[PDB]
Amino acid sequence: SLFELGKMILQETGKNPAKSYGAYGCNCGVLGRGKPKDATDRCCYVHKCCYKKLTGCDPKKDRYSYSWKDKTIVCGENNPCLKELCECDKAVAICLRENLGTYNKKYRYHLKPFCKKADPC
Amino acid sequence: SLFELGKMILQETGKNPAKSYGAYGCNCGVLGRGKPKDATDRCCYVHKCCYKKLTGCDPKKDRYSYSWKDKTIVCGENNPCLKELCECDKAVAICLRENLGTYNKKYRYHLKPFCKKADPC
Ligand SMILES: *CC(=O)c1ccc(Br)cc1
Ligand SMILES: *CC(=O)c1ccc(Br)cc1
Repeated sequence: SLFELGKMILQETGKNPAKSYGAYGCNCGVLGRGKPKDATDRCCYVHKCCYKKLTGCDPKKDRYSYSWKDKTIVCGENNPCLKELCECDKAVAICLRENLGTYNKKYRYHLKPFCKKADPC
Repeated sequence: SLFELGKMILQETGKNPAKSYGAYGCNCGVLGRGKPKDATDRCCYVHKCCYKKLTGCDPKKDRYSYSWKDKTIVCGENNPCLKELCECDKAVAICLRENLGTYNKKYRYHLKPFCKKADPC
């Protein structure tokens, strides 16, 4: 669920999720996958692809449990889809953090036209 | 679609739609709707309800035609759902613009903290 996704991003990056990622490049935010602008955008690209692997669970709103253990994201079990949904979220949060160095604000506000077809996930 | 929408919003309000509305209050932005925090938020509220009454087309992805004439959003003919969609969008753009004076960043990059809940659209 968006609420834990955002929270994980906050915990990992220390950044306001909605704002830094809400509309970022072609993949971070509303809509679907697009050709990534940079490493950050990629994270979200991979994240949406991860979201496809899911069936059963609803990523946008399905709640799941996870804890912040030693500044690490750890979700407890929730069941198949929910758990791997968390892992999707955890992955993107870490990925956004790992890529803060190339984070580029010009990609922060949003425009999609430039977002060419995305390769198969 | 959201392009038509963000764009109408930019034309009417002059503000970056994602930045100013992408996450605002309980209704401006991502997924669900809640207890309108101010006129602005309420605008997105009505808008979502407007989206929900819609049938036959997809408000997020469905493209439609409209033009900016005499600084007014004129919904192109398209089809009834697309047209309705366009009117939903035009209506929210205008409303956001109409409530720019009461717009408070406080609610921007809002995490959906203590947003009451959905009140039947
Ligand atoms: C899947 C992903 O990275 C993402 C980022 C921002 C928003 Br809003 C939704 C999804
Ligand atoms: C309905 C509405 O105003 C709105 C604004 C931004 C986003 Br993202 C979605 C919906």
